[PDB]
Amino acid sequence: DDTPPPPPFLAGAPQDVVKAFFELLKKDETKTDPEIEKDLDAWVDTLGGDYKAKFETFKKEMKAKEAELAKAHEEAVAKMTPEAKKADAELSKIAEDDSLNGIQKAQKIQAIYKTLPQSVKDELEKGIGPAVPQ
Repeated sequence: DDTPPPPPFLAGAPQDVVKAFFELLKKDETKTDPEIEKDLDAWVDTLGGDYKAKFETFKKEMKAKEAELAKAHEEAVAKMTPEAKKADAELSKIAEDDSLNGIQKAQKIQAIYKTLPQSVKDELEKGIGPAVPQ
C-alpha cells in the first residue's frame, strides 16, 4: 500500500529510545511520511548521532516531493480560481524554502480578501451585521 515508514526514523537506538519512538508513533500512525518524520526529527535534534545523515537526506526528499507536487498543483491552479493561485503560490515558495516564515499573514489576507465582497465589508463596517436577516 501507500503509507509512511513504521520503523524508527533514528533506527540504531536502544530499547529505552525505541519506547519513546513507538509512543510518539502510535499518536501519528494516521499521518503522512513527512508529518511523522518532522516530529521524530524535532526530538532527534537533541540526540546527536549517525541519525544526522538520515535528517540531511530526509529534508531533501521531503522538500523534493513537496516542491514537485506544489509546482504541478500551482501550474494547474494558474487557470483556476484567483484565491487558489494565492494559496498555491504560498505552498510552492514554502515547499522549496521552509525557513521563509511570515508569509502565512499575507496568504491569510489574500485568502480572506478574495471572499470579502462589498456586501460583507458594508454590513461589518458598522459592526456585527446590525439588524440583518438570514
